[PDB]
Amino acid sequence: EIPDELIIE
Amino acid sequence: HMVGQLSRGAIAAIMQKGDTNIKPILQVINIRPITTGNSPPRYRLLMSDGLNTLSSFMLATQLNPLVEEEQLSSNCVCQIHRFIVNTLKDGRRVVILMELEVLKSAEAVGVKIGNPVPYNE
Repeated sequence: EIPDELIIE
Repeated sequence: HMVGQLSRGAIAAIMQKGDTNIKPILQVINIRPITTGNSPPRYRLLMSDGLNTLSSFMLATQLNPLVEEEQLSSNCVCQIHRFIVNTLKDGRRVVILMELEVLKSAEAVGVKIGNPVPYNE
């Protein structure tokens, strides 16, 4: 649900 | 009673109480790479405690060999020995798996255990 671009921040 | 092998309620405990002392036993439902640039690959997991699934698990990169050598894969059952929670600016929480042990391989388990439903964060 959390997109890849946000999950690693 | 295969669901008796999983730490039912651990996902709620992590996401509601911030309990990081538990060493819960969870099932991997799916693993996929996260989009990355010029860096080590990163993996995200959909995990189950038997009652809920949660898609916001991320593997510490030190554990990447477990995925790449196919010991940690969909359907396996694993005990989480060390994890941390990180909260994003938007409020959603990520669970970073730092140490885990595979208790039963995907091939020995074979199926998704029980009927877990997505956790409502």
